Amino acid sequence: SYQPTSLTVASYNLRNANGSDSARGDGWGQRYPVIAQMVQYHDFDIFGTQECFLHQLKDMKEALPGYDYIGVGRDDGKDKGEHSAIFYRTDKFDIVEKGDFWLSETPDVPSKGWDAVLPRICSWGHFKCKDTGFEFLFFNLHMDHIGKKARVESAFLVQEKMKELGRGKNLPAILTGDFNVDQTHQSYDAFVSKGVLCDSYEKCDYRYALNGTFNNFDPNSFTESRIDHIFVSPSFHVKRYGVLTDTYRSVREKAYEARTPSDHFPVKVELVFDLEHHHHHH
Amino acid sequence: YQPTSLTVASYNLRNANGSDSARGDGWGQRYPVIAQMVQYHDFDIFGTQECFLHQLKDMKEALPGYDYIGVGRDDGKDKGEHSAIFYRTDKFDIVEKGDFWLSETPDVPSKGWDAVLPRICSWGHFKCKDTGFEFLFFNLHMDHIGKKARVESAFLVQEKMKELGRLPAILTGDFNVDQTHQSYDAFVSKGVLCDSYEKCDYRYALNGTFNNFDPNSFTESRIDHIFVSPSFHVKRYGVLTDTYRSVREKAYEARTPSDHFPVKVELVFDL
Ligand SMILES: [Br-]
Ligand SMILES: [Br-]
Ligand SMILES: [Br-]
Ligand SMILES: [Br-]
Ligand SMILES: [Br-]
Ligand SMILES: [Br-]
Ligand SMILES: [Br-]
Ligand SMILES: [Br-]
Repeated sequence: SYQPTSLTVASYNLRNANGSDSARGDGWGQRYPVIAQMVQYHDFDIFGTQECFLHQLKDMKEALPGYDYIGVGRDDGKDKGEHSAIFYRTDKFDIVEKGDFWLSETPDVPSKGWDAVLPRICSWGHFKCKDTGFEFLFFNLHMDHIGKKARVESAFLVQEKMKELGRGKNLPAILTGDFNVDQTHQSYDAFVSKGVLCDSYEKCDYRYALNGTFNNFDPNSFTESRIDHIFVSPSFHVKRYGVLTDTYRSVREKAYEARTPSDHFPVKVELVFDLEHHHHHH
Repeated sequence: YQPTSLTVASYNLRNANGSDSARGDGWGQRYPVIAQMVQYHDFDIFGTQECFLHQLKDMKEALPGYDYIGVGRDDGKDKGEHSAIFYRTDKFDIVEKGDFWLSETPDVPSKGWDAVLPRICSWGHFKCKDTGFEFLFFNLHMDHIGKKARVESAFLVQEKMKELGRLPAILTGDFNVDQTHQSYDAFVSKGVLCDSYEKCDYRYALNGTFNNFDPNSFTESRIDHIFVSPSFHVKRYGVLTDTYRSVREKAYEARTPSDHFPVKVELVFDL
Protein backbone atom coordinates (compact mmCIF):
# COMPACT_ATOMS: atom_id res chain seq x y z
CA SER A 1 0.00 0.00 0.00
CA TYR A 2 0.99 3.65 -0.45
CA GLN A 3 0.96 5.73 2.74
CA PRO A 4 0.38 9.50 2.75
CA THR A 5 3.46 11.48 3.70
CA SER A 6 3.72 14.40 6.14
CA LEU A 7 6.67 16.80 5.88
CA THR A 8 7.75 19.87 7.82
CA VAL A 9 9.89 22.13 5.66
CA ALA A 10 11.44 25.57 6.15
CA SER A 11 13.34 28.34 4.41
CA TYR A 12 15.76 30.31 6.57
CA ASN A 13 18.34 32.90 5.57
CA LEU A 14 20.98 32.45 8.28
CA ARG A 15 22.92 35.63 7.41
CA ASN A 16 26.53 35.42 6.27
CA ALA A 17 29.12 35.67 9.04
CA ASN A 18 30.78 39.10 8.96
CA GLY A 19 32.51 41.65 11.20
CA SER A 20 29.85 44.38 10.94
CA ASP A 21 27.14 42.17 12.43
CA SER A 22 29.51 40.96 15.15
CA ALA A 23 30.33 44.54 16.13
CA ARG A 24 26.59 45.30 16.34
CA GLY A 25 26.05 42.39 18.74
CA ASP A 26 24.48 40.20 16.03
CA GLY A 27 27.55 38.02 15.59
CA TRP A 28 27.33 34.56 14.05
CA GLY A 29 28.91 32.89 17.07
CA GLN A 30 26.25 34.26 19.40
CA ARG A 31 23.32 33.71 16.98
CA TYR A 32 23.77 30.26 15.50
CA PRO A 33 23.27 28.20 18.65
CA VAL A 34 19.79 29.81 18.86
CA ILE A 35 19.15 29.14 15.16
CA ALA A 36 20.01 25.46 15.78
CA GLN A 37 17.67 25.31 18.77
CA MET A 38 14.82 26.68 16.61
CA VAL A 39 15.42 24.04 13.93
CA GLN A 40 15.26 21.34 16.58
CA TYR A 41 12.36 22.73 18.60
CA HIS A 42 10.26 23.51 15.53
CA ASP A 43 10.94 20.10 13.99
CA PHE A 44 12.31 21.05 10.56
CA ASP A 45 12.55 17.78 8.58
CA ILE A 46 14.29 19.49 5.70
CA PHE A 47 15.10 23.15 5.14
CA GLY A 48 16.78 25.47 2.67
CA THR A 49 19.29 27.95 4.02
CA GLN A 50 20.90 31.00 2.44
CA GLU A 51 24.11 33.01 2.94
CA CYS A 52 26.23 30.45 4.78
CA PHE A 53 29.95 30.25 4.16
CA LEU A 54 31.34 26.75 4.55
CA HIS A 55 32.52 27.40 8.10
CA GLN A 56 28.96 28.35 9.08
CA LEU A 57 27.61 25.14 7.51
CA LYS A 58 30.06 23.10 9.59
CA ASP A 59 28.98 24.92 12.76
CA MET A 60 25.34 24.23 11.98
CA LYS A 61 25.88 20.54 11.32
CA GLU A 62 27.85 20.27 14.57
CA ALA A 63 24.92 21.96 16.34
CA LEU A 64 22.44 19.65 14.59
CA PRO A 65 23.10 15.98 15.43
CA GLY A 66 21.20 13.87 12.94
CA TYR A 67 21.25 16.43 10.11
CA ASP A 68 23.41 16.56 7.01
CA TYR A 69 23.55 19.18 4.27
CA ILE A 70 24.07 19.35 0.52
CA GLY A 71 24.98 22.26 -1.73
CA VAL A 72 28.20 23.81 -3.01
CA GLY A 73 29.79 27.26 -2.78
CA ARG A 74 28.42 29.75 -5.30
CA ASP A 75 31.80 31.36 -6.10
CA ASP A 76 33.67 28.35 -7.48
CA GLY A 77 31.27 25.44 -7.09
CA LYS A 78 33.43 24.01 -4.33
CA ASP A 79 34.17 25.58 -0.91
CA LYS A 80 34.18 29.29 -1.79
CA GLY A 81 31.39 31.81 -1.27
CA GLU A 82 27.86 31.70 0.13
CA HIS A 83 25.78 28.53 -0.22
CA SER A 84 22.16 27.69 -0.85
CA ALA A 85 22.69 24.67 1.38
CA ILE A 86 19.82 22.25 2.11
CA PHE A 87 19.77 20.55 5.54
CA TYR A 88 17.80 17.36 6.18
CA ARG A 89 17.30 14.68 8.85
CA THR A 90 19.37 11.69 7.82
CA ASP A 91 17.09 9.32 9.73
CA LYS A 92 14.15 10.45 7.56
CA PHE A 93 15.41 10.78 3.97
CA ASP A 94 17.80 9.15 1.55
CA ILE A 95 19.32 11.19 -1.26
CA VAL A 96 18.61 9.69 -4.66
CA GLU A 97 20.39 12.46 -6.54
CA LYS A 98 21.71 15.94 -5.74
CA GLY A 99 23.13 18.87 -7.70
CA ASP A 100 23.55 22.61 -8.18
CA PHE A 101 23.09 25.02 -11.06
CA TRP A 102 23.87 28.74 -11.40
CA LEU A 103 21.05 31.14 -12.22
CA SER A 104 22.44 32.26 -15.57
CA GLU A 105 22.61 31.60 -19.31
CA THR A 106 25.31 29.04 -18.45
CA PRO A 107 23.95 27.14 -15.41
CA ASP A 108 26.78 24.58 -15.27
CA VAL A 109 29.50 27.12 -14.51
CA PRO A 110 29.94 29.69 -11.72
CA SER A 111 28.70 32.78 -13.53
CA LYS A 112 26.55 35.89 -13.24
CA GLY A 113 23.28 35.72 -15.11
CA TRP A 114 21.70 38.32 -17.37
CA ASP A 115 21.74 41.65 -15.47
CA ALA A 116 22.72 40.30 -12.03
CA VAL A 117 25.71 41.66 -10.06
CA LEU A 118 26.70 38.47 -8.21
CA PRO A 119 26.71 34.79 -9.18
CA ARG A 120 23.70 33.04 -7.66
CA ILE A 121 23.31 29.33 -7.10
CA CYS A 122 20.36 26.97 -6.80
CA SER A 123 21.07 23.71 -4.99
CA TRP A 124 18.70 20.77 -5.08
CA GLY A 125 18.18 17.22 -3.98
CA HIS A 126 15.93 14.42 -5.17
CA PHE A 127 14.87 12.89 -1.84
CA LYS A 128 13.17 9.64 -0.85
CA CYS A 129 11.30 9.29 2.44
CA LYS A 130 12.61 6.30 4.38
CA ASP A 131 9.20 5.51 5.86
CA THR A 132 6.77 5.91 2.96
CA GLY A 133 9.11 5.81 -0.02
CA PHE A 134 7.67 9.13 -1.24
CA GLU A 135 10.06 10.79 -3.71
CA PHE A 136 10.24 14.56 -4.33
CA LEU A 137 12.55 17.35 -5.49
CA PHE A 138 13.65 20.09 -3.09
CA PHE A 139 15.21 23.26 -4.58
CA ASN A 140 16.76 26.16 -2.69
CA LEU A 141 18.18 29.48 -3.93
CA HIS A 142 19.03 33.10 -3.23
CA MET A 143 18.11 35.58 -5.97
CA ASP A 144 20.14 38.60 -7.12
CA HIS A 145 19.12 41.95 -5.60
CA ILE A 146 19.97 44.13 -8.63
CA GLY A 147 19.17 42.05 -11.71
CA LYS A 148 15.44 42.22 -12.39
CA LYS A 149 15.74 40.41 -15.70
CA ALA A 150 17.91 37.82 -13.95
CA ARG A 151 15.23 37.17 -11.30
CA VAL A 152 12.53 36.64 -13.92
CA GLU A 153 14.75 34.46 -16.11
CA SER A 154 15.82 32.57 -13.00
CA ALA A 155 12.22 31.73 -12.16
CA PHE A 156 11.71 30.07 -15.54
CA LEU A 157 15.06 28.26 -15.48
CA VAL A 158 14.11 26.76 -12.14
CA GLN A 159 10.80 25.59 -13.59
CA GLU A 160 12.68 24.00 -16.52
CA LYS A 161 14.99 22.18 -14.08
CA MET A 162 11.97 20.96 -12.09
CA LYS A 163 10.87 19.08 -15.19
CA GLU A 164 14.36 18.04 -16.33
CA LEU A 165 15.33 16.62 -12.93
CA GLY A 166 12.27 14.38 -12.83
CA ARG A 167 14.26 12.23 -15.28
CA GLY A 168 11.14 11.32 -17.23
CA LYS A 169 8.90 11.25 -14.17
CA ASN A 170 6.52 13.80 -12.73
CA LEU A 171 8.27 14.44 -9.39
CA PRO A 172 6.56 16.91 -7.04
CA ALA A 173 8.78 19.83 -6.08
CA ILE A 174 9.35 22.14 -3.15
CA LEU A 175 11.24 25.41 -3.74
CA THR A 176 12.59 27.55 -0.86
CA GLY A 177 14.82 30.60 -0.88
CA ASP A 178 15.52 34.26 -0.33
CA PHE A 179 13.93 35.86 -3.39
CA ASN A 180 15.16 39.36 -2.44
CA VAL A 181 11.99 41.14 -3.59
CA ASP A 182 8.43 40.81 -2.35
CA GLN A 183 5.18 39.36 -3.66
CA THR A 184 4.24 42.42 -5.76
CA HIS A 185 7.11 41.69 -8.17
CA GLN A 186 7.26 40.11 -11.61
CA SER A 187 9.59 37.31 -10.45
CA TYR A 188 7.05 36.26 -7.82
CA ASP A 189 4.34 36.14 -10.50
CA ALA A 190 6.73 34.13 -12.65
CA PHE A 191 6.47 31.16 -10.27
CA VAL A 192 2.73 31.16 -9.61
CA SER A 193 0.77 32.87 -12.39
CA LYS A 194 0.30 29.67 -14.43
CA GLY A 195 -0.24 27.36 -11.44
CA VAL A 196 3.01 25.42 -11.96
CA LEU A 197 3.80 26.22 -8.30
CA CYS A 198 1.75 27.50 -5.36
CA ASP A 199 2.75 30.00 -2.68
CA SER A 200 2.39 28.22 0.71
CA TYR A 201 1.37 31.58 2.19
CA GLU A 202 -1.64 31.67 -0.12
CA LYS A 203 -2.57 27.99 -0.22
CA CYS A 204 -2.18 26.95 3.44
CA ASP A 205 -5.26 25.84 5.40
CA TYR A 206 -3.88 27.61 8.47
CA ARG A 207 -1.86 30.85 8.32
CA TYR A 208 0.22 32.13 11.26
CA ALA A 209 1.88 35.32 10.06
CA LEU A 210 2.60 37.96 12.70
CA ASN A 211 5.21 39.48 10.43
CA GLY A 212 6.77 39.38 6.98
CA THR A 213 10.08 37.64 6.49
CA PHE A 214 12.83 40.29 6.58
CA ASN A 215 13.63 42.00 9.89
CA ASN A 216 17.07 43.62 9.37
CA PHE A 217 18.06 42.47 12.88
CA ASP A 218 15.46 44.92 14.19
CA PRO A 219 13.30 43.19 16.79
CA ASN A 220 10.65 45.93 16.42
CA SER A 221 10.23 45.88 12.62
CA PHE A 222 7.04 45.15 10.76
CA THR A 223 6.21 44.59 7.10
CA GLU A 224 3.68 42.77 4.95
CA SER A 225 6.43 42.11 2.40
CA ARG A 226 7.45 38.46 2.09
CA ILE A 227 10.79 37.91 0.36
CA ASP A 228 11.43 34.40 1.64
CA HIS A 229 8.97 31.92 0.14
CA ILE A 230 8.20 28.25 0.01
CA PHE A 231 6.63 27.33 -3.34
CA VAL A 232 5.26 23.83 -3.90
CA SER A 233 3.74 21.77 -6.67
CA PRO A 234 -0.08 21.94 -6.52
CA SER A 235 -0.07 18.19 -5.81
CA PHE A 236 1.03 18.97 -2.24
CA HIS A 237 -1.62 19.88 0.28
CA VAL A 238 -0.37 22.84 2.32
CA LYS A 239 -1.61 22.37 5.89
CA ARG A 240 0.03 25.27 7.69
CA TYR A 241 2.31 28.26 7.24
CA GLY A 242 4.11 30.04 10.06
CA VAL A 243 6.63 32.82 10.45
CA LEU A 244 8.63 32.15 13.61
CA THR A 245 9.36 35.39 15.49
CA ASP A 246 11.28 33.76 18.36
CA THR A 247 13.89 36.05 19.92
CA TYR A 248 16.79 35.62 22.31
CA ARG A 249 18.32 38.24 24.63
CA SER A 250 21.71 39.84 25.07
CA VAL A 251 23.17 42.17 27.69
CA ARG A 252 22.98 45.82 26.66
CA GLU A 253 26.48 47.30 26.49
CA LYS A 254 21.53 44.24 34.19
CA ALA A 255 19.67 45.59 31.16
CA TYR A 256 18.90 43.40 28.13
CA GLU A 257 17.65 43.76 24.58
CA ALA A 258 15.83 41.48 22.17
CA ARG A 259 17.92 39.99 19.36
CA THR A 260 16.70 38.14 16.28
CA PRO A 261 18.50 34.83 15.56
CA SER A 262 18.96 36.01 11.96
CA ASP A 263 18.02 39.09 9.97
CA HIS A 264 15.19 37.09 8.45
CA PHE A 265 12.52 35.06 10.21
CA PRO A 266 12.29 31.37 9.27
CA VAL A 267 9.27 30.36 7.23
CA LYS A 268 7.92 26.98 8.36
CA VAL A 269 5.44 25.00 6.25
CA GLU A 270 3.72 21.70 7.01
CA LEU A 271 2.82 19.65 3.96
CA VAL A 272 0.97 16.45 3.21
CA PHE A 273 1.25 14.34 0.08
CA ASP A 274 -1.33 11.66 -0.79
CA LEU A 275 0.40 9.15 -3.10
CA GLU A 276 -2.93 7.71 -4.35
CA HIS A 277 -4.82 10.95 -5.09
CA HIS A 278 -2.91 14.19 -5.56
CA HIS A 279 -4.17 15.59 -8.85
CA HIS A 280 -5.96 18.88 -9.37
CA HIS A 281 -8.40 19.46 -12.19
CA HIS A 282 -11.11 22.09 -12.73
CA TYR B 1 -1.42 -1.16 22.87
CA GLN B 2 -0.73 2.46 21.99
CA PRO B 3 0.94 5.01 24.29
CA THR B 4 -0.53 8.47 24.78
CA SER B 5 1.00 11.75 23.61
CA LEU B 6 -0.16 15.11 24.98
CA THR B 7 0.94 18.69 24.44
CA VAL B 8 0.10 20.78 27.47
CA ALA B 9 0.74 24.39 28.32
CA SER B 10 0.42 27.01 31.05
CA TYR B 11 -0.31 30.57 30.06
CA ASN B 12 -1.18 33.59 32.18
CA LEU B 13 -3.35 35.63 29.79
CA ARG B 14 -3.37 38.77 31.95
CA ASN B 15 -6.61 40.21 33.33
CA ALA B 16 -8.39 42.71 31.08
CA ASN B 17 -7.88 46.22 32.44
CA GLY B 18 -7.89 49.85 31.32
CA SER B 19 -4.28 50.48 32.32
CA ASP B 20 -2.92 47.83 29.94
CA SER B 21 -5.27 49.08 27.22
CA ALA B 22 -4.00 52.65 27.56
CA ARG B 23 -0.40 51.38 27.33
CA GLY B 24 -1.16 49.52 24.09
CA ASP B 25 -1.40 46.04 25.63
CA GLY B 26 -5.18 45.89 25.62
CA TRP B 27 -7.00 42.55 25.79
CA GLY B 28 -8.89 43.19 22.54
CA GLN B 29 -5.60 43.57 20.69
CA ARG B 30 -3.84 40.65 22.45
CA TYR B 31 -6.31 37.78 22.56
CA PRO B 32 -6.56 37.14 18.81
CA VAL B 33 -2.79 36.62 18.87
CA ILE B 34 -2.93 34.41 21.97
CA ALA B 35 -5.59 32.29 20.25
CA GLN B 36 -3.40 31.93 17.17
CA MET B 37 -0.51 30.75 19.37
CA VAL B 38 -2.74 28.17 21.01
CA GLN B 39 -3.67 26.82 17.57
CA TYR B 40 -0.28 27.12 15.84
CA HIS B 41 1.60 25.60 18.75
CA ASP B 42 -0.88 22.73 19.05
CA PHE B 43 -1.93 22.99 22.71
CA ASP B 44 -4.11 19.96 23.43
CA ILE B 45 -4.98 21.14 26.92
CA PHE B 46 -3.72 24.17 28.78
CA GLY B 47 -4.12 25.98 32.08
CA THR B 48 -4.85 29.71 31.99
CA GLN B 49 -4.66 32.39 34.68
CA GLU B 50 -6.22 35.82 35.27
CA CYS B 51 -9.20 35.66 32.88
CA PHE B 52 -12.53 37.21 33.74
CA LEU B 53 -15.59 35.48 32.28
CA HIS B 54 -15.75 37.88 29.34
CA GLN B 55 -12.16 37.07 28.35
CA LEU B 56 -12.99 33.36 28.48
CA LYS B 57 -15.94 33.96 26.18
CA ASP B 58 -13.62 35.81 23.77
CA MET B 59 -11.16 32.91 23.86
CA LYS B 60 -13.82 30.24 23.32
CA GLU B 61 -15.10 32.18 20.30
CA ALA B 62 -11.58 32.39 18.85
CA LEU B 63 -10.96 28.69 19.60
CA PRO B 64 -13.96 26.85 18.16
CA GLY B 65 -12.53 23.37 18.78
CA TYR B 66 -12.00 24.08 22.49
CA ASP B 67 -14.09 24.35 25.63
CA TYR B 68 -13.00 25.20 29.18
CA ILE B 69 -13.73 24.30 32.78
CA GLY B 70 -13.22 26.35 35.95
CA VAL B 71 -15.25 28.86 37.97
CA GLY B 72 -14.61 32.44 39.11
CA ARG B 73 -12.55 32.78 42.28
CA ASP B 74 -14.71 35.57 43.80
CA ASP B 75 -18.03 33.74 44.16
CA GLY B 76 -17.41 30.24 42.80
CA LYS B 77 -19.62 31.02 39.81
CA ASP B 78 -19.07 33.75 37.20
CA LYS B 79 -17.31 36.48 39.23
CA GLY B 80 -13.58 37.19 39.49
CA GLU B 81 -10.47 35.89 37.74
CA HIS B 82 -10.41 32.20 36.75
CA SER B 83 -7.88 29.38 36.66
CA ALA B 84 -9.72 28.08 33.59
CA ILE B 85 -8.46 24.96 31.81
CA PHE B 86 -9.01 24.89 28.04
CA TYR B 87 -9.04 21.59 26.13
CA ARG B 88 -9.69 20.21 22.65
CA THR B 89 -13.20 18.77 22.62
CA ASP B 90 -12.25 16.29 19.89
CA LYS B 91 -9.47 14.82 22.03
CA PHE B 92 -10.88 14.60 25.55
CA ASP B 93 -14.00 13.80 27.50
CA ILE B 94 -14.49 15.25 30.98
CA VAL B 95 -15.06 12.44 33.47
CA GLU B 96 -15.30 14.79 36.47
CA LYS B 97 -14.32 18.38 37.30
CA GLY B 98 -14.06 20.71 40.28
CA ASP B 99 -12.38 23.65 41.98
CA PHE B 100 -11.04 24.44 45.41
CA TRP B 101 -9.71 27.60 47.04
CA LEU B 102 -6.14 27.71 48.29
CA SER B 103 -6.95 28.19 51.96
CA GLU B 104 -7.85 26.60 55.27
CA THR B 105 -11.40 26.38 53.89
CA PRO B 106 -10.95 24.98 50.34
CA ASP B 107 -14.68 24.34 49.82
CA VAL B 108 -15.61 28.04 49.65
CA PRO B 109 -14.35 31.30 48.13
CA SER B 110 -11.84 32.44 50.72
CA LYS B 111 -8.37 33.86 51.34
CA GLY B 112 -5.78 31.52 52.79
CA TRP B 113 -3.28 32.13 55.58
CA ASP B 114 -1.29 35.30 54.88
CA ALA B 115 -2.57 35.68 51.29
CA VAL B 116 -4.07 39.01 50.21
CA LEU B 117 -6.51 37.73 47.58
CA PRO B 118 -8.60 34.58 47.18
CA ARG B 119 -6.78 32.05 44.98
CA ILE B 120 -8.44 29.17 43.17
CA CYS B 121 -7.25 25.86 41.80
CA SER B 122 -9.43 24.31 39.08
CA TRP B 123 -9.12 20.70 37.97
CA GLY B 124 -10.45 18.07 35.59
CA HIS B 125 -10.41 14.29 35.38
CA PHE B 126 -9.96 13.84 31.62
CA LYS B 127 -10.18 10.80 29.34
CA CYS B 128 -8.32 10.71 26.03
CA LYS B 129 -10.55 9.80 23.08
CA ASP B 130 -7.83 7.99 21.10
CA THR B 131 -6.39 5.70 23.80
CA GLY B 132 -8.80 5.99 26.72
CA PHE B 133 -5.94 7.24 28.92
CA GLU B 134 -7.28 9.04 32.00
CA PHE B 135 -5.43 11.70 33.96
CA LEU B 136 -5.91 14.68 36.24
CA PHE B 137 -5.16 18.24 35.16
CA PHE B 138 -4.85 20.92 37.88
CA ASN B 139 -4.33 24.62 37.31
CA LEU B 140 -3.82 27.54 39.69
CA HIS B 141 -2.54 31.01 40.41
CA MET B 142 -0.69 31.50 43.72
CA ASP B 143 -0.72 34.57 45.95
CA HIS B 144 1.96 37.22 45.42
CA ILE B 145 2.14 38.30 49.08
CA GLY B 146 1.40 35.25 51.24
CA LYS B 147 4.57 33.19 51.69
CA LYS B 148 2.92 30.82 54.16
CA ALA B 149 -0.08 30.67 51.83
CA ARG B 150 2.14 29.55 48.94
CA VAL B 151 3.85 26.84 50.98
CA GLU B 152 0.61 25.60 52.55
CA SER B 153 -1.11 25.72 49.15
CA ALA B 154 1.55 23.44 47.70
CA PHE B 155 0.74 20.78 50.25
CA LEU B 156 -3.02 21.29 49.98
CA VAL B 157 -2.76 20.82 46.23
CA GLN B 158 -0.79 17.62 46.74
CA GLU B 159 -3.39 16.47 49.23
CA LYS B 160 -6.17 17.05 46.69
CA MET B 161 -4.26 15.11 44.02
CA LYS B 162 -4.03 12.15 46.40
CA GLU B 163 -7.73 12.32 47.24
CA LEU B 164 -8.89 12.73 43.63
CA GLY B 165 -6.13 10.63 42.09
CA ARG B 166 -7.02 7.76 44.42
CA LEU B 167 -4.62 8.82 37.65
CA PRO B 168 -1.32 10.46 36.64
CA ALA B 169 -1.42 14.21 37.26
CA ILE B 170 -0.33 17.40 35.54
CA LEU B 171 -0.23 20.69 37.40
CA THR B 172 0.09 24.04 35.64
CA GLY B 173 -0.03 27.55 37.00
CA ASP B 174 1.44 30.94 37.77
CA PHE B 175 3.17 30.28 41.08
CA ASN B 176 4.15 33.92 41.40
CA VAL B 177 7.63 33.29 42.83
CA ASP B 178 10.50 31.45 41.16
CA GLN B 179 12.32 28.14 41.49
CA THR B 180 14.57 29.44 44.27
CA HIS B 181 11.70 29.73 46.76
CA GLN B 182 10.37 27.31 49.38
CA SER B 183 6.96 26.80 47.75
CA TYR B 184 8.72 25.39 44.69
CA ASP B 185 10.66 22.95 46.90
CA ALA B 186 7.40 21.90 48.51
CA PHE B 187 6.25 20.53 45.14
CA VAL B 188 9.36 18.60 44.08
CA SER B 189 11.52 17.75 47.12
CA LYS B 190 9.80 14.40 47.67
CA GLY B 191 9.39 13.18 44.09
CA VAL B 192 5.58 13.47 44.09
CA LEU B 193 5.83 15.87 41.14
CA CYS B 194 8.60 16.73 38.69
CA ASP B 195 9.43 20.10 37.14
CA SER B 196 9.09 19.77 33.32
CA TYR B 197 12.01 22.21 32.98
CA GLU B 198 14.36 19.75 34.71
CA LYS B 199 12.92 16.44 33.51
CA CYS B 200 12.53 17.22 29.79
CA ASP B 201 14.62 15.34 27.19
CA TYR B 202 14.94 18.60 25.25
CA ARG B 203 14.86 22.14 26.69
CA TYR B 204 14.15 25.27 24.65
CA ALA B 205 14.38 28.18 27.07
CA LEU B 206 15.46 31.52 25.61
CA ASN B 207 13.90 33.33 28.57
CA GLY B 208 12.18 32.92 31.93
CA THR B 209 8.40 33.09 32.05
CA PHE B 210 7.50 36.63 33.15
CA ASN B 211 8.07 39.58 30.79
CA ASN B 212 6.06 42.50 32.27
CA PHE B 213 4.97 43.38 28.69
CA ASP B 214 8.60 44.29 27.95
CA PRO B 215 9.82 42.66 24.67
CA ASN B 216 13.43 43.22 25.81
CA SER B 217 13.30 41.69 29.30
CA PHE B 218 15.34 38.72 30.42
CA THR B 219 15.34 36.63 33.57
CA GLU B 220 16.41 33.19 34.73
CA SER B 221 13.43 33.21 37.09
CA ARG B 222 10.61 30.85 36.14
CA ILE B 223 7.36 31.63 37.92
CA ASP B 224 5.12 29.63 35.60
CA HIS B 225 5.59 25.87 35.86
CA ILE B 226 4.22 22.61 34.60
CA PHE B 227 4.72 19.91 37.23
CA VAL B 228 3.98 16.29 36.31
CA SER B 229 3.71 12.87 37.97
CA PRO B 230 7.02 10.97 37.68
CA SER B 231 5.22 8.39 35.53
CA PHE B 232 5.11 10.85 32.61
CA HIS B 233 7.90 10.92 30.07
CA VAL B 234 8.71 14.61 29.48
CA LYS B 235 9.82 14.88 25.84
CA ARG B 236 10.32 18.61 25.42
CA TYR B 237 9.92 21.94 27.21
CA GLY B 238 9.65 25.30 25.50
CA VAL B 239 9.08 28.93 26.43
CA LEU B 240 7.39 30.57 23.43
CA THR B 241 8.74 34.10 22.89
CA ASP B 242 6.55 34.91 19.85
CA THR B 243 5.75 38.62 19.49
CA TYR B 244 3.33 40.67 17.37
CA ARG B 245 3.69 44.33 16.31
CA SER B 246 1.69 47.49 16.92
CA VAL B 247 1.89 50.91 15.32
CA ARG B 248 4.09 53.16 17.40
CA GLU B 249 2.29 56.19 18.84
CA LYS B 250 4.60 53.83 9.88
CA ALA B 251 6.88 52.99 12.80
CA TYR B 252 6.31 49.82 14.83
CA GLU B 253 7.17 48.16 18.11
CA ALA B 254 7.23 44.61 19.42
CA ARG B 255 4.40 43.55 21.71
CA THR B 256 4.11 40.43 23.84
CA PRO B 257 0.78 38.62 23.58
CA SER B 258 0.70 38.59 27.38
CA ASP B 259 2.97 39.72 30.22
CA HIS B 260 4.00 36.10 30.66
CA PHE B 261 5.30 33.72 27.99
CA PRO B 262 3.50 30.40 27.55
CA VAL B 263 5.24 27.25 28.76
CA LYS B 264 4.59 24.34 26.40
CA VAL B 265 5.41 20.77 27.38
CA GLU B 266 5.16 17.62 25.30
CA LEU B 267 4.38 14.52 27.34
CA VAL B 268 4.24 10.82 26.63
CA PHE B 269 2.72 8.16 28.86
CA ASP B 270 3.92 4.71 27.87
CA LEU B 271 2.81 1.36 29.34
BR1 LIG C 1 34.49 29.23 4.98
BR1 LIG D 1 8.77 11.60 6.57
BR1 LIG E 1 11.36 41.06 -10.18
BR1 LIG F 1 11.83 45.48 7.32
BR1 LIG G 1 -1.54 18.66 -9.84
BR1 LIG H 1 -16.67 39.42 33.08
BR1 LIG I 1 -9.80 25.88 17.27
BR1 LIG J 1 7.55 30.77 48.78
